[PDB]
Amino acid sequence: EECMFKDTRLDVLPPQVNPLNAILAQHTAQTPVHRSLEKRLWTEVRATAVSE
Amino acid sequence: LIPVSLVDLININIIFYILLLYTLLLFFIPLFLASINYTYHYIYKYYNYNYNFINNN
Repeated sequence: EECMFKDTRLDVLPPQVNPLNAILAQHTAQTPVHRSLEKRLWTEVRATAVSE
Repeated sequence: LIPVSLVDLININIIFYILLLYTLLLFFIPLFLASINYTYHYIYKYYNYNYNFINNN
């Protein structure tokens, strides 16, 4: 009843959770493993492309 | 007794009383509504959007 005469903003703060972790997790859960290794190949070939 | 009377049932004097009373009430409504609540002060003070940033690393 006396909520107006208090300051509980410290008792209730916004969480520091990154939703990107849940997004990449759902992405890995949807993708297979051979595509992950393919993406490692895409990155390696992109590195050689930037090199040349 | 005096108030036991059919004349006092539709008394025009009391009807004028009611008329003037509620005309003045209608005139002064916008001053009766002029009380302040402190709820939007609370909402401004306590509403805190998520200020954390995204960091993939």
